[PDB]
Amino acid sequence: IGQRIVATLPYIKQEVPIIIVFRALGFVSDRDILEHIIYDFEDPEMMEMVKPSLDEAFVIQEQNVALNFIGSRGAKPGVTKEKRIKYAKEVLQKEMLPHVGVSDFCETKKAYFLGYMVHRLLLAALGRRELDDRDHYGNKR
Amino acid sequence: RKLRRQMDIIVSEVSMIRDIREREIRIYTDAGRICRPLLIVEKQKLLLK
Amino acid sequence: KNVTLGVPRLKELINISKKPKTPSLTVFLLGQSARDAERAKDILCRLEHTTLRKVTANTAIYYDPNPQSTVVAEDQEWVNVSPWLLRVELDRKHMTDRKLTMEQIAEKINAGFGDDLNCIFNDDNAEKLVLRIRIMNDDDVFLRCIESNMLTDMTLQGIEQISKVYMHLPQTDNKKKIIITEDGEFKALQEWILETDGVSLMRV
Amino acid sequence: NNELEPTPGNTLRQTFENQVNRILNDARDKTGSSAQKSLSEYNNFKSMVVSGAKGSKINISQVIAVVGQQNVEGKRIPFGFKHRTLPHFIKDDYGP
Amino acid sequence: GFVGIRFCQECNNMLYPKEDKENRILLYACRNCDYQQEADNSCIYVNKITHEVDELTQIIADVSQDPTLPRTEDHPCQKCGHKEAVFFQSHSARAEDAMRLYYVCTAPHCGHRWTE
Amino acid sequence: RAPSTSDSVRLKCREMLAAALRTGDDYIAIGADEEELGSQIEEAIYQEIRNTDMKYKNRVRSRISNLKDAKNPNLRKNVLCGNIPPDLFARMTAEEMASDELKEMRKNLTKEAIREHQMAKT
Ligand SMILES: [Zn+2]
Ligand SMILES: [Zn+2]
Repeated sequence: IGQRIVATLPYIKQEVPIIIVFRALGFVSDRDILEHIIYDFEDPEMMEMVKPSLDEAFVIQEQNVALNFIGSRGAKPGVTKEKRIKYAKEVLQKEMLPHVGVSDFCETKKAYFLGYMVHRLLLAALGRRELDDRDHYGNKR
Repeated sequence: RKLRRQMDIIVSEVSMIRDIREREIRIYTDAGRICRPLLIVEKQKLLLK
Repeated sequence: KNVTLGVPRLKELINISKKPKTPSLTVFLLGQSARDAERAKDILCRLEHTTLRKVTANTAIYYDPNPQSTVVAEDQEWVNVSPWLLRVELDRKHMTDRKLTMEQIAEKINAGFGDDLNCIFNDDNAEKLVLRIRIMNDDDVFLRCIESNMLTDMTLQGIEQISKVYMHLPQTDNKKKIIITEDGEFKALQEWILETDGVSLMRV
Repeated sequence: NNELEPTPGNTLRQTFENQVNRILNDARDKTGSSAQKSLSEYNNFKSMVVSGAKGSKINISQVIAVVGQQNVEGKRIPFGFKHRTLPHFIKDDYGP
Repeated sequence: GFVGIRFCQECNNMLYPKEDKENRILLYACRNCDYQQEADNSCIYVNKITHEVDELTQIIADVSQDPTLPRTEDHPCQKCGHKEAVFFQSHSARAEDAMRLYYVCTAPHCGHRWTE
Repeated sequence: RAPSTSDSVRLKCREMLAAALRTGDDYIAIGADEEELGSQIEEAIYQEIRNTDMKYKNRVRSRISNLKDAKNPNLRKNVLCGNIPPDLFARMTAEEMASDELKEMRKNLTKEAIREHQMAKT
């Protein structure tokens, strides 16, 4: 098995697996997530690599349970399910990815950006795209 | 590229990078990038005359 | 190859580190095997670590319920006499390099996994060497779990911690064998020696 | 053209680099030896080298014959850019 | 050749395999609903240890219109007969022993690629 | 010179080996008592092993596969023609001798190649 894709959210004391993050955005459906991540369903080696960190996440399906799962690990976790849900929702809408947009709703593009990150990670893993160089000043300001 | 070389809407500071191995096009307009001027070759001659 | 000489080696020697950067062993062959590389590579294979993943070419799991159905063309099942198997084919060249044979690979698998699994092996004569492994007594994924937990760490042949072994003829006279002749000269000799990449020093 | 037999114990890239480095080192050594043979008895580099006061024959070779091959971490110049060492070169060039 | 992926039609979910303990027929079932389907592949999971897979699948024909790539006239195109075609190596990792060049015809709307 | 036995598994192996000898029409061309030969090989294997365990069954299966394989009918030819004694074929080991010339050649060349593949150290 092994090879589980996870995330390290800001102001969250513990890492969380990815599919819980996607469902926290409200993507309860499963085909939507893989559409966001995999842009072509014809290469089996690419698509099989998400199964490890997809079978790890079948307990959580609804949005509220995902938000509570996130909030249980917050910097100041709530004492009520409403507190956990609102805290996790606020930290996702504000702290996570301000550059894509902090408008009233940005899930339609935040999900695509997370999918792009995961797709890049899988591309690096499969060897279809070499790693980035820290010394290259195209990557510096 | 043509609009930047005419310098009408895209200022000369903007850099357009197109990747071909992966179909991406990247555009940067932020501060801090380091750039130097260079001559332009059209086919095999110079635009400098 | 790499030996990491210089100041880092001095630090490793001064600060006695339970793990160095590049531990290795120089092995001298005792008998006539030190002279013919053919009878030294067998020792090399007896030394180097070899798991199942080193020899496997392709692997696949099928749901063939009827044993005589044989979803793939394999006449061996009929003469040999869970509804799913685990067909494993082995690369021929790697299989021969270790001077190994499937009849004992199956015995290793059976000894490792008890009676939970039953392995059927193709004969050496056939061009394609295959292994039909069937569990007999949530088991759909159990084959995947075991194969991911036996292919990597099986230890078909050799000893652990020895990543690779180099057969080498020394050029300098320091490692060359020295024997005083009958009339009294020194007459340095050249014999095969080996350089591992791990440390056992006891099984070796 | 895939007509390169891998050297015992070496990958294809490793043996390719081995032949390349061997050829380049042979060229450097031969040119240096020719330069040493060319020097006169009144030359000052030769006088200060043979006495061991300063310098060595490699310095004479680099001043006269050829500087040689540069390396970082014991290998030739790495592909700092994408599949090339400088913008003035062309992708996947392993020439001297 | 490979194991495909089938999606549940009701709730848009992965279809897990499920052997029929009575009919001895492999079937695909969801988990969020009592959905069943007939499995025709007769395969579950394959794995190629060698991983020596051809890379022509992802060789985009857009590579031809690139100015920083070599151009040669030694191996012309087979069909259109164009005399010039760019070439490049694996351009990817995992290559145990790869020095061959994957050619692409430098012709508009040709896309002819081959390995030598 | 095959003493008949009473063990059912032994006779099953004998008849399977005999039917294996029926492949390739070599027995028809020669005209020999292949059943007697099968009994002799089974008895020789039993003498070598002194048991009826996994080794018995896998050795019999290996011999059957070697005999009935059509890629090397020469071994069947020269075992039914009396070129090789039955006992030596019984004590035959693996494939290094009961093989065609092409497989022996490819094994030899891969053995020679692994020399260089395992030298290293410049
Ligand atoms: Zn469903
Ligand atoms: Zn063309």
